Amino acid sequence: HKSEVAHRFKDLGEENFKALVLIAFAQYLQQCPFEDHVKLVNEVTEFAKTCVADESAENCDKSLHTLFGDKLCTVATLRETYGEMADCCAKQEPERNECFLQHKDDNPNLPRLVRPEVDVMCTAFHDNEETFLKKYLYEIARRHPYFYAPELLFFAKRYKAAFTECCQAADKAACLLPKLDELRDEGKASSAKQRLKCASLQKFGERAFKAWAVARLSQRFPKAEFAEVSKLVTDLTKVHTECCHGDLLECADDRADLAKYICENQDSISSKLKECCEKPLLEKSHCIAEVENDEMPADLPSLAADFVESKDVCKNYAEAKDVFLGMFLYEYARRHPDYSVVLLLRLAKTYETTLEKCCAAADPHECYAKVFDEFKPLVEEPQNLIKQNCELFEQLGEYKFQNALLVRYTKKVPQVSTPTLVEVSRNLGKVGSKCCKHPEAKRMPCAEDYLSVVLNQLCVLHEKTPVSDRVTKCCTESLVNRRPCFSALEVDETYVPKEFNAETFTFHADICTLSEKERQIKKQTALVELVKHKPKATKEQLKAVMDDFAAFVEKCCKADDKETCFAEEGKKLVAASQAALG
Ligand SMILES: CCCCCCCCCCCCCCCCCC(=O)O
Ligand SMILES: CCCCCCCCCCCCCCCCCC(=O)O
Repeated sequence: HKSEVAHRFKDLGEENFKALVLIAFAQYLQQCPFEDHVKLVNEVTEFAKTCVADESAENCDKSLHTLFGDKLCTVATLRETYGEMADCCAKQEPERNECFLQHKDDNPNLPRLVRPEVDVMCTAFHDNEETFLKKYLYEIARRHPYFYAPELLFFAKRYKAAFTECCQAADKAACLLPKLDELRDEGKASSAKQRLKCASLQKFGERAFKAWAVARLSQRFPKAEFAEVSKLVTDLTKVHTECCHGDLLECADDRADLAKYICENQDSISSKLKECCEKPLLEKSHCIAEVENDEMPADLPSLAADFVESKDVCKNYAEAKDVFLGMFLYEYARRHPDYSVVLLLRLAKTYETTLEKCCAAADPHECYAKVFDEFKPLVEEPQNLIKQNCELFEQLGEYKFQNALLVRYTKKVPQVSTPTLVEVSRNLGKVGSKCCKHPEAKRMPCAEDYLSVVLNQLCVLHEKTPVSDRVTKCCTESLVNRRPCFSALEVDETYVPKEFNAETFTFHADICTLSEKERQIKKQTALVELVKHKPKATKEQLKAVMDDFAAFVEKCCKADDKETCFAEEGKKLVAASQAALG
């Protein structure tokens, strides 16, 4: 270990090394050419090979941070392409690195990546598969500077493993795309999740974050002892803090250590880690973070024993509140892998509130005795919402479900952009699709995972373009009662119907050719606009109107000559509805 580069190069391998060096140099230097970055990776790769041969060879001793920042500072243009950033090069050892991290422009101003055509992609991917994948890795990398390099490399393998399995099929497009979409979705969810966690950290402090991590890791490792859990919650919190900070090398080291640790005390944490701990250094932490819940001892007492019945609760509580409450989450969480973390945190905050009222009364034990009773309501609240919503999603398909939501929310916050109201109705509908397929045991957790990112995106958007104070209240409210805040939104009885506009409800024959996913966008955009014009409409007046419009295009799409029955039968419907809705 005389050489850091040689060790990582040897641990990682030439292939993964060249890839990670690329992703790393593309996250900083996100305005440089591909050919330019490729010249670096080759320089740095030949260098690391030198150190592998002779660990005492010039510079091989230097640390990765020094070697890395040293290479950056050699970029000829740097100053004219980046300016301010080039001033970092005047600083020393630790400041220099911190300087670069500061100028790491999150969300750059690069053109959307337009997905080529299945036939061109598949041809590019054969005529030179390496520079094809590397050229795209580079593309995605520069667009997501805070995306964890190793994980960004994990997707770039499923992408490669898709072009492999599809560009050889009869119907390549039928193969490729649906996976290229599952991936796009996945990578987008992953990125949103990471940004989400780094915000909760900053916005709500580590206390809140720790409370989250406890509940989460307790469900995951129900066999582990609270002391172990605490140990992990601590390491875990220090890892996130610095990965959030953006330092890849620092963050990478911290994650490797923690994985190495967890893998060591494997039998002390959980039985479902065998597989993950067999994998290489690169995919170990990632594997573990995704691991499945272990089975709970089954020989677990009652929470009421140590937390509601027994006396000295106030005694054990006052001694170290946070640790006592942390003991409650851990106890409750590992017994309920079927609950959502926020639901668990909601029970802990409630417990915390009672304890803070009873422990100060004449007869404490008599005050908090009925506590577990106050939990019932909080538990059934998300439970009922999930049942009623999945049952409905089963009657009407996804699309007709997405429509149901559309009407519901547009009526709550009519002030919202239609295109955005549609986007959210489609995303929420997917959540019902992905999640309702699960048994009642894994539903609430699923819902939380998905709704969380959606509700956040919703909020970051609203941040930029404020629309309703009510949405702001929920968005700025506590991260634990954020969703319930949205669930409590009410029909906007103050909204003033948007004046009619023929053009808005004017349909053409093109609606006949538009893809299913386009035919829907328009039927849906019209549905929103319709609810925005007559908000007091009923689920029956709307059902009727939607029905007329249904057969409307059927007897106009299948009709000899469209552009006519579309403008003829059209006025009829607009005029007919205008009245049947008055
Ligand atoms: C245009 C600027 C962005 C602002 C967007 C605001 C959109 C508001 C729509 C409200 C949809 C939130 C539903 C979340 C699920 C609530 C759960 C439930 O109904 O039980
Ligand atoms: C008072 C204003 C009257 C306006 C009359 C316009 C009538 C057209 C409304 C558009 C509604 C779109 C229906 C979308 C439902 C799609 C149903 C389906 O395809 O199964």
